[PDB]
Amino acid sequence: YPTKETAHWKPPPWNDVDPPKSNLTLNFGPQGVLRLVMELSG
Amino acid sequence: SMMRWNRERRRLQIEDFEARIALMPLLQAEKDRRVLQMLRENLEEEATIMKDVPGWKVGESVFHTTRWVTPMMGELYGLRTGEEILSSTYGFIWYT
Amino acid sequence: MFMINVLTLIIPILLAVAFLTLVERKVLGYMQFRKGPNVVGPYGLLQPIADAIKLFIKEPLRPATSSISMFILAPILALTLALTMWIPLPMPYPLINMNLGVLFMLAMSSLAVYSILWSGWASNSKYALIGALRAVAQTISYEVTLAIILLSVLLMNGSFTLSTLIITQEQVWLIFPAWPLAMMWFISTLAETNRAPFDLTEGSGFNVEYAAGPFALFFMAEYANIIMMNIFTTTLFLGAFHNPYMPELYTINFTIKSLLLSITFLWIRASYPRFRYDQLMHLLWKNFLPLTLALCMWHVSLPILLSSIPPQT
Amino acid sequence: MMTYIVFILSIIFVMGFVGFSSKPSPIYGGLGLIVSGGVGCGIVLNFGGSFLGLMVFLIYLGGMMVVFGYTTAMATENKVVLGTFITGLLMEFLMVYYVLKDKEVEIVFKFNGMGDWVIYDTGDSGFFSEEAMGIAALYSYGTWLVIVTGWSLLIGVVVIMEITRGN
Amino acid sequence: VAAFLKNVWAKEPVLVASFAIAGLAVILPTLSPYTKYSLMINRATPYNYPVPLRDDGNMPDVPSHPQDPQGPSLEWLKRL
Amino acid sequence: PFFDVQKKLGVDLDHWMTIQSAEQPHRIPARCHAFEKEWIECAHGIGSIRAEKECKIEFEDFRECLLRQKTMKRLNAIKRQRDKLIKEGKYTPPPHHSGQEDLRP
Amino acid sequence: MSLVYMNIMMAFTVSLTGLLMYRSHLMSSLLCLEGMMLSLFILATLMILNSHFTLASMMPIILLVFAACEAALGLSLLVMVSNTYGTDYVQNLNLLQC
Amino acid sequence: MWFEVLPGIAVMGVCLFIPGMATARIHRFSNGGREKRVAHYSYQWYLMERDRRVSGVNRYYVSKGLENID
Amino acid sequence: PGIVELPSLEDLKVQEVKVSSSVLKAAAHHYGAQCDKPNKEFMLCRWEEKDPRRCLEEGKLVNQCALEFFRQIKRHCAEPFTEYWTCIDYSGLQLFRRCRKEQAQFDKCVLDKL
Amino acid sequence: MNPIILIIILMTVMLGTIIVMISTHWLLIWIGFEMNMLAIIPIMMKKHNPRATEASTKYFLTQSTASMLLMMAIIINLMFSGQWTVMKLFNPMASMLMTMALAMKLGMAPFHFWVPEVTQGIPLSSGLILLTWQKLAPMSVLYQILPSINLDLILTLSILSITIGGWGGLNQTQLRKIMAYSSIAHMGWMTAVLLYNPTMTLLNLIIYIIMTSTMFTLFMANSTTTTLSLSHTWNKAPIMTILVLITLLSMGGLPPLSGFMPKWMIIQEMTKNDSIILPTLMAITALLNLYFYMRLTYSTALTMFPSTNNMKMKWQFPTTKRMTLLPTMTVLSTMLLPLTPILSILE
Amino acid sequence: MNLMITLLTNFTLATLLVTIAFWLPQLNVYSEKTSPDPMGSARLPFSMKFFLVAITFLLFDLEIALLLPLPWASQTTNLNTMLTMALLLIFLLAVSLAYEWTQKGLEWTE
Ligand SMILES: CCCCCCCCCCCCCCCCCC(=O)OC[C@H](COP(=O)(O)OCCN)OC(=O)CCCCCCCCCCCCCCCCC
Ligand SMILES: CCCCCCCCCCCCCCCCCC(=O)OC[C@H](COP(=O)(O)OCCN)OC(=O)CCCCCCCCCCCCCCCCC
Ligand SMILES: CCCCCCCCCCCCCCCCCC(=O)OC[C@H](COP(=O)(O)OCCN)OC(=O)CCCCCCCCCCCCCCCCC
Ligand SMILES: CCCCCCCCCCCCCCCCCC(=O)OC[C@H](COP(=O)(O)OCCN)OC(=O)CCCCCCCCCCCCCCCCC
Repeated sequence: YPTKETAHWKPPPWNDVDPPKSNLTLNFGPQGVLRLVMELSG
Repeated sequence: SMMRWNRERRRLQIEDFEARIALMPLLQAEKDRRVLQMLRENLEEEATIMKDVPGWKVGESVFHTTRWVTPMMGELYGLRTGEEILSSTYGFIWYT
Repeated sequence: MFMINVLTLIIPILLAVAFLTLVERKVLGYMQFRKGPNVVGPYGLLQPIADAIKLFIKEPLRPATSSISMFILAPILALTLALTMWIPLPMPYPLINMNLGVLFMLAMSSLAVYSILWSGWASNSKYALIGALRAVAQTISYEVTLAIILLSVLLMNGSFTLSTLIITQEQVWLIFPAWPLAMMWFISTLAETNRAPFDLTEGSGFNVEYAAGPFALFFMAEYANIIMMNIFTTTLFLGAFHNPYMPELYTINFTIKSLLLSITFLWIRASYPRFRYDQLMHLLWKNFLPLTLALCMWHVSLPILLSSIPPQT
Repeated sequence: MMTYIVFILSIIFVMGFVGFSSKPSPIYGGLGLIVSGGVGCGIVLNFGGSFLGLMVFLIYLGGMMVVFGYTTAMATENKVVLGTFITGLLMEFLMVYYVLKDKEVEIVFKFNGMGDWVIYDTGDSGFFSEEAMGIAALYSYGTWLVIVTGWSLLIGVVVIMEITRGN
Repeated sequence: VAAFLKNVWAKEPVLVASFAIAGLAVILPTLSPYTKYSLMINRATPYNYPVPLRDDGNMPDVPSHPQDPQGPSLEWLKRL
Repeated sequence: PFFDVQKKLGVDLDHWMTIQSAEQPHRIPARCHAFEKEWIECAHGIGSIRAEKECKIEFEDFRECLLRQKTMKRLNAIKRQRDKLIKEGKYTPPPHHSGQEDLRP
Repeated sequence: MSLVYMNIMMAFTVSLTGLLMYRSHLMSSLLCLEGMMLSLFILATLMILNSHFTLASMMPIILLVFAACEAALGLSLLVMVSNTYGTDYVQNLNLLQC
Repeated sequence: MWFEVLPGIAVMGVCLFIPGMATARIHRFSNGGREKRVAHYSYQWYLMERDRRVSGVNRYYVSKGLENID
Repeated sequence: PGIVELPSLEDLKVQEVKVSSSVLKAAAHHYGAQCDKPNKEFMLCRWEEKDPRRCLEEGKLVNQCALEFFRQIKRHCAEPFTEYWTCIDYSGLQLFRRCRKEQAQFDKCVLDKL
Repeated sequence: MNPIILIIILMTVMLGTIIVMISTHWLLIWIGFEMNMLAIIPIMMKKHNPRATEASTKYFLTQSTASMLLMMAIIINLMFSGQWTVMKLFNPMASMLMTMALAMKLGMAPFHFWVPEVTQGIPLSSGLILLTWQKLAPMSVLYQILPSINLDLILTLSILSITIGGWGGLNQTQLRKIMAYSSIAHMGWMTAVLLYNPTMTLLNLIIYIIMTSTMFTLFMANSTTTTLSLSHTWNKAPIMTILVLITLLSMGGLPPLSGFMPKWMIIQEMTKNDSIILPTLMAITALLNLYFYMRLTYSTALTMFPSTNNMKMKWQFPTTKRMTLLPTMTVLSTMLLPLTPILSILE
Repeated sequence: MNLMITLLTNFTLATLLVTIAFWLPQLNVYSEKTSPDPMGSARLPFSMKFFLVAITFLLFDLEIALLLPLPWASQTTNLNTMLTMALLLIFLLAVSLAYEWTQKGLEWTE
């Protein structure tokens, strides 16, 4: 029975699964000398 | 080496515990006279204090039995000053 | 009178921490075929004083911290736990002769990771927070084997009392029944204190957003923990002869053994490369902990099969 | 004044609970719970529970609050906080003022107004801590308790590795 | 049983030593002639007071004085 | 339901931590061992409905041993009357209640 | 009864009302839950030491072990929630209203 | 050469020697020329309080021998 | 309820054993051998009556035989027993094992003379 | 999940419930509840979607709050009684706290606010475990402490559970929220008769577990989680529509079905004790439960909702699901009212 | 009491040296500098593996907490039961470690 309160409720997906809706980037700067721009996965 | 020395340590422990067991009846008699001294003192001073209060009976046991109940810490050191209170109630715990 | 005893404990702790830096730089000097500091004092004796007066007049580095309160409370807790580990230590008489001194030292050393964690929170950087979490994971990893090695030794003591651990070791050192626990204990105390080959904080640190004053405070808390773990290891495994009419024999003897053990820390950081982070995690969880559980079962069942259960008192 | 040391530590305990239960942030909430754990541990230590107090410092503040801070460090990063703080603080000081001017209060149950030193035992336990021997009897007497607690911790390991896998 | 054990002692010596020490700790208290003496000492350490019995008149196996010859003794513990 | 497996099998899984009067390590008694033993031996087997109104005095003595409400109330009364007499000056404490007399043993 | 039991019961009810009134986070709710456990520990310890009921001295250790395993389970749930939504706010956990 | 590390080691060893020697001398100074009475257990504390009561001058470390009985 | 029935202060007066704990622990095994029967009457009466008010006279007999024991030590072996309890009295934990030769001298003098 | 691990975890859930049942010590009751929750958390997170982690988080918070209230009730019992026997409680405040804690573990109203969310977020097998097996431990503890349960508190909880479980299931089209509000209403019925004659509490428990296991087994055999997907079952297998017809008519309390048995014996045992207004209000409120059961039967069994074309492919494949005890449970949940004096075996 | 005075003195000296180390170079003005790290502006990535080793520490710490009364439990009269349950607790700690091992829980921080 749709009221004003429960009016924006859409039904859940059929498999009870909602969509999920990255990785770290390290810029090892010059602080011999070398600037490494890493991309790490843990 | 630890076998020989821990067996010798258990023999020394038994000797010290039996020294305690040999001393225990004298310490028990002195402790019983100590607590009966303190309870008789609290009874006599409750008699000389609680004359103003109506309906008060001095020495009135809060228990319904006639069995000896081991006296509470406040039942012994109630009417005594704060130094004796602290020495008896946190003396062992605060000792180093 | 007791305040005199507290001060004569905790001021020579600070002086020994100060001159440990001189001992370390000299001894790592000669092990690296060079000389240590010998310009400042007569053979360098004025070097920790110069270094202390330098580090206490350097500019505050001033990050606009996420937390000012934890930026204050991390060195306070670091020095406080660094100095309260020393008060149950029997040498030959302890300051606070408590019934549970071993478990007290284990508890107050378990609390020492909050300086690392709060000093990672107080800095605004994400990378300092990551490094602080790596250091906390390292220290809490090795606390497990501290606890189990400590329990496995105290099954030969009978109690948690530190002063009974001299009585235990009159006929022989307790490294002779427990040398695998001794060597794993030594590496575990080496890996608690972020000491080489386990010093990945030296390989960027976690507390680099402190001033040089508070850097000296964390530094002296770390060296107080180093001298403390070595004195506690000397009491625990290499305990000495105690004559009750001359306490100075046990004091000379544990001091000589504790200096040799702290110099063994200095001689181990000057010999080996650093472990990789997962390699010291491997060294703990897959190498020390199976042996520590196996020797814990062995040290439970051994005073029962030899009729040598130690006394409680 | 010194005869009320357990009461003073209990007041600091309640003040810390109003401090972090008003929830300023999980970081300062953990800080308030660590201060509260230390002072409640002091309450335990002043009754002769030395081993249970060191269980607090080694296990509670040593493992569990370390893991709570370790998770707060990597899974999260006013007027109502301070108002609810002074609400709880003034209600606690009203209770203490009542029970000290009156020596008897009843919020839900009746409470004494003297020091809780009065309720101790006047004896000696010989050559053993009774709390230590009661914990030492976890192995000889408490066999079923040790069985179900070890099974619960093994199942805890299995459950954590299941639900924290993503697959 | 002989080549597998040499193979695992070449690959993983830490775990082989761990399982061997754990197996010794499990089996060896059941094979020992000294496991009885631990029990005999722990039941002969006097933590409590040996509360005396009222002499009812028929007790030939309870002493009347501690130095009397009847009663349990600790000759075996002094000697071992 | 209460499936009494521990009595059907006759194993003691948790009957031993159940009461204070049970078998203790090193025969250490509780502070209210005798009170609880008397309440249990009074109210045993007669069921709870008769036990709550026929062993009322033993249970009141045991609860009063546990919480000591009447005892602390009595000591509050005595100390309050004594403080009134000290403040009015109508009473003075003897030297064995000020600590001047070299206690007994 | 004793005066310290007032403070420890009031501490449990304070951390209860902290748990029963969320502000923003789930971690603050877990900290309120473990404050509740801590107050239960201290209260059980004071009763068990005060009565000299010796065999219950092992009971607060069992309480601490079980509820710390419970707290580890809750931290794991919070970590999965934080992996899903980036934060640990409770207003992200409202997908089961319909 | 190598024996120059020994002045710093000597100063550090004296600074580690000071607290143990100091607490030994303070425990003998504040206890009548004896060791501090160790009371880990309540029976030891009961005997120590008994010494403090029988000593007369309210110090557990004042011993009263057979000169105190008749 | 009832009035608790306490003995008066004259009823509790007795000659005390006014010696230290190290003096007691040094002479302890000879005490437990020689003062057997009143000590065991007192502890049997103490565990059976479950009341110190019903045990005061046995406690006085204990406190009498203890003083008789120390009188008989004082008349014949004062100096070796003093040399022994001083050595027991030095230690913190009051060890017996630090004091074997003084114990041997006291045991020899007691076995010969008493 | 690994099948060895899943068997171990289910044995741990069962072991926790058995430890609550068979033990005489309050700490072991609390250990059984802790072990039960600790082991049931992965059964909800078997599918690894954010709805199940949200459901597990809400379940954790409610059951942990109830566990802490339960331990506080135990500790106040130790204050006022000095002992640990699982028997009557010796304080009305401890009785209130333990009744509140067990009401939170049962999900009885006004603590009912977790049961449809946690039931909806998780699959049908874990929902079956939640709505049947997790009722056995708190109802056993309530069976053991009934000499101390406050009358007005448990009756307020019972009628409030019945009314809110009646009005909650009317608006629902999801099947699992219908079963959760069914659970709230039936726990109200079970705890209403607890202080009068708790054998009828055990009877209502057993008949409810049989009916709920029948309905969840039918929902698993048809793989339906909504009303509108349940409504295609006549075009797939009409015998399942017949079984959900007779079982949903059973659960509302229609004779001659055995779901009339529990509420009729409850009404019978509350009229002995001079309560007449209360079982009449309870019976009249149960008509709302029967109303949304009739709505489910209208959508499934009595009419034929239009299906789609792809049902023609599912016509060709037989059901290879292990429908465990589904004919046995469906027979026991419908035709057991001629065996109504069987309830004496529960005495 | 000696212990509380000692804790107070240690905390006071620590707070004193912190106050000196924060307020001794506040005499030094030196400048009012503006002063505007590897990563630039990324949010803290969560690492699952650090949390797994934290919970592994917590559960093994609880098993250690169960193991801590063993030096006192050795003094019991029931030694067969005590030895069985001590070996059983250390064996459950080993089983927890082996399940942590073989299901790849101790990986990449081994
Ligand atoms: C348990 C043991 C603990 C020991 C801890 C301390 C270890 C180190 C001890 C001291 C070592 C040697 C000290 C002397 C170093 C050299 C000082 C010196 O000679 O300085 C010369 C300098 C300039 O002289 P000037 O007159 O200008 O030159 C023209 C000369 N024709 O003139 C000056 O610099 C002025 C004079 C300064 C004197 C400083 C002395 C050193 C102070 C160190 C601090 C610690 C002191 C001891 C504390 C513990 C004992 C209480
Ligand atoms: C972030 C906050 C601020 C951080 C910086 C400052 C705090 C951190 C550093 C200090 C930590 C304090 C820890 C205090 C308790 C330590 C445990 C303890 O006291 O154990 C020793 C002893 C047990 O041994 P035992 O021999 O049985 O006792 C003598 C009787 N025979 O027990 C005793 O001897 C008992 C003596 C009496 C009771 C002592 C209680 C001390 C006060 C309680 C803690 C106060 C601080 C609270 C916060 C701490 C940090 C979490
Ligand atoms: C009954 C006594 C108690 C027994 C159980 C408790 C043991 C106490 C010590 C605690 C150990 C905790 C951890 C145990 C985990 C065992 C599983 C394991 O580690 O398997 C992996 C390993 C190969 O390693 P991998 O898979 O490559 O992993 C990377 C590391 N290199 O695989 C291997 O290395 C193979 C391991 C299995 C074979 C070991 C054989 C040892 C034989 C020793 C001599 C006989 C001793 C008698 C008792 C034997 C008991 C098995
Ligand atoms: C006083 C009372 C004392 C106690 C007495 C006994 C009480 C009984 C309480 C019953 C509780 C039932 C709990 C749920 C079933 C337990 C077994 C289990 O875990 O089954 C789940 C399992 C998972 O299989 P899976 O492939 O994962 O399915 C989903 C994805 N396809 O497998 C499945 O999902 C298979 C599908 C069918 C499952 C049907 C299970 C029916 C169980 C109830 C039988 C009838 C009740 C017994 C008699 C009355 C007892 C009160």
